[PDB]
Amino acid sequence: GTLDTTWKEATLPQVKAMLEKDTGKVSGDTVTYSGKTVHVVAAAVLPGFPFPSFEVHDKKNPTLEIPAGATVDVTFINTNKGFGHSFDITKKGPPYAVMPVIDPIVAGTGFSPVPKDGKFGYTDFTWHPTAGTYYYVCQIPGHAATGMFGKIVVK
Ligand SMILES: [Cu+2]
Repeated sequence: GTLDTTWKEATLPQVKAMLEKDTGKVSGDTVTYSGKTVHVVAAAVLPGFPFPSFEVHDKKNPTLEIPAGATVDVTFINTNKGFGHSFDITKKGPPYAVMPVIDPIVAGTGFSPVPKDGKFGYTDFTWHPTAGTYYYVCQIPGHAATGMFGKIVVK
């Protein structure tokens, strides 16, 4: 309501499914979406992946290139058994603040759920971007500054 609260939970095989069903090509080090369905399948510190960075299927937030004319659909799989990680899209840019300064959020998620065994907290939220550059951050203290952010180049 405040932010996008489209919270759900699947299970492990759906994570595998979603990871396949992603339009994010590997621009060498960076990730680059393509097609009008910019289906951003992302995850946050799943038990095995170390802190503090956000996972983006093939990589861990190098940076995201986006085709401006497309519809963005952020599919989180935040299943960090501790922190209700958020995905909050705005500007700010690096360095991100240690204190979670909630600068005017465009699209964002007000802290997605914290599952138990087997189940996988996901959140499908939609966004229509504008050309140039934005950044997304997890507005939990330290998290953004320490690593879980992503530069969104919309061109
Ligand atoms: Cu976080």
